[PDB]
Amino acid sequence: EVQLVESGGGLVQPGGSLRLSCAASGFTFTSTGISWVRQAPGKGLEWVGRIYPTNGSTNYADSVKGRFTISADTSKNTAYLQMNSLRAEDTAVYYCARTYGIYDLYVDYTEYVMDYWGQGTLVTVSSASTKGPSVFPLAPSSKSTSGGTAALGCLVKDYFPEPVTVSWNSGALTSGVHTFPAVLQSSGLYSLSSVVTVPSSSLGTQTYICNVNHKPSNTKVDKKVEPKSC
Amino acid sequence: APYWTRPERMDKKLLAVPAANTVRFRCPAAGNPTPSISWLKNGREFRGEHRIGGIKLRHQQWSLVMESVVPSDRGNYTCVVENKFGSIRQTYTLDVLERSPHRPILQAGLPANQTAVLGSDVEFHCKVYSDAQPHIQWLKHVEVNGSKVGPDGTPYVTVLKSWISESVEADVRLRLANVSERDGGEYLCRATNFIGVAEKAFWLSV
Amino acid sequence: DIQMTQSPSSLSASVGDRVTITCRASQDVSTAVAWYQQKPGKAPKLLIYSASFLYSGVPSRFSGSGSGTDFTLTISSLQPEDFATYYCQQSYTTPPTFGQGTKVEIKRTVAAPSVFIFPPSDEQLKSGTASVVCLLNNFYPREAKVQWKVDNALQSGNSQESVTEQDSKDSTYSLSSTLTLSKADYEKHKVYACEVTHQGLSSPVTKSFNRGEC
Ligand SMILES: *[C@@H]1O[C@H](CO)[C@@H](O)[C@H](O)[C@H]1NC(C)=O
Repeated sequence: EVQLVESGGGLVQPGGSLRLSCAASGFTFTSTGISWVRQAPGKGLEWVGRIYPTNGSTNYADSVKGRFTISADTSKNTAYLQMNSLRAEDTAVYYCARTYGIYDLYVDYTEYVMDYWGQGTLVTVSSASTKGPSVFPLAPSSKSTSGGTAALGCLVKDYFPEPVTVSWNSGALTSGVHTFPAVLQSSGLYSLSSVVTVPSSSLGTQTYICNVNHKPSNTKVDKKVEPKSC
Repeated sequence: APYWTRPERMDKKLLAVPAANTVRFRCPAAGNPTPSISWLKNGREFRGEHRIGGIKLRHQQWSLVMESVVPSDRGNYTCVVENKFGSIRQTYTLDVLERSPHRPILQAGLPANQTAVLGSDVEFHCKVYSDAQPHIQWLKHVEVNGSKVGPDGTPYVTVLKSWISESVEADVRLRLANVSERDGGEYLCRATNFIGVAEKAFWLSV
Repeated sequence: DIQMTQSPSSLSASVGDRVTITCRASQDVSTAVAWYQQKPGKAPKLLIYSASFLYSGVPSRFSGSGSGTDFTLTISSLQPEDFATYYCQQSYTTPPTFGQGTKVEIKRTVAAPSVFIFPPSDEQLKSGTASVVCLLNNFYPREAKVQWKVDNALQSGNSQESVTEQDSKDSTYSLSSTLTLSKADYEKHKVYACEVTHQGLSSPVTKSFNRGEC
């Protein structure tokens, strides 16, 4: 098993530059290649380019030519993606992959196979500043109670960039938890909700707290959720 | 009786492949009845058990596949295609290209040689570069009974830490927590690969 | 470039089923086709190369066939760990190109949503903004229609929906619809309702509240 770790992802303004790195394990870096492929949020896979072997030549997707460059340092077993003149549509999870070739005299091509991929790194291209979320309670009520069960949650509103993580009672409450994917609001900021269904008899005797972490802004918020008095 | 379905594609016989890539040989043939295909390496029968990694055989596609090629795969590979009415064969010559490895190269932490007070933390650092997979060990010179050496060549040593690096570069660390008099002595970062051994010494005095 | 067209874009199946996914090249790619599996939040994993060759360590229930322009991936007997998205890819030329994916999801029985409505928090409201959240919890299948009405007028263009992946325990979906209004606009009205249409319901269900009321 070759393992690859991508780093260097983050928020960058349109027209800006960013360099990603891809550190590979193993001892065959020099005789094989590295490919980069991206995945725009909620979308499919798009090949960005390849260096093959890692001390060899490069090829790029048309959408990236003249703007992105791939290189590698064979003494470090590290490949790089230099991204210049970035656009909003370059927003994506970027993967690197170990790439080998299938050599065969019968055919006029060498099949390239991308077998081991890294965990990915998120590149966001926007004019938006980094911004921590507001966190509001979605209070349990009679309008959120059915059978012996009550729904409650937290609205995590107006943050940038992705991602946010949400936990309940510091990870103790995991049953019946639903945390929705983020949507991009008309403001250009992200919002999501996290909800949980609990016995409505537990309301009163049990405390419910959503723990919200937004790494990009180093924001950490805890919010107790309880019924509204009246 | 057997024939090549594309005899023109059968002119090429010599293939060079860099190590760790995959090789496929094909001998696409026809006949009535449809012939057998078997594979020889250097004129002897060739089976999965003859290389580590094995082989992938695909008779319907007249193919032999060898994943992750290494220098020991170099040689001649013949398909023998046969029915009751006849025989044909094709021999490929495979070269595999690989860089030669070297002994590990070590780099000490700049503090190494150290001194510390009772109860404090000490950390030794050792950067290991190795183009072939190394076994990395932190060792300590001990004394079984006035044996700052042993009836041989052979300073006595115990192993504090051991791992096999997954990468060509490793930053290996030894942490000695809450140090006592006991913890004073000579420490070794050792790295051993196929080709050989390197080591660096580190001293502690408490 | 060479275009790879996958079908179907999605399918629902049970453990034990035989599954067949197809991939069609816009032009001849010989056998230079790979198949990948991807799970949510994870990197793709290689299953098959050269159309029909199983990558080492991949279960033998997976197989591929095809040549030229038509390729198929078959899972002989689907296992719980096989629910994922599957992508074909050609590397006959440069650039290599991917198909658009096939999501294999878990079949289960019809389940009506439990529908809950949340007014804006007093905490949010003080700041000049109002989010109203309608929750459709634990339903199957995924298809559902949610409409907002404010003092009985149908709203349009002021809500956004988000849906979870199939639940880890019960294979259901949950969905949020969030209506966004200014504080001023929120205070100009009394009744807030979300109306839900789903297969598990013989007629639409309405959940509502009256602003500032208990
Ligand atoms: C392979 O075949 C060539 C040509 O006949 C010969 O010169 C060579 O020595 C053979 N190699 C081995 C390893 O037998």
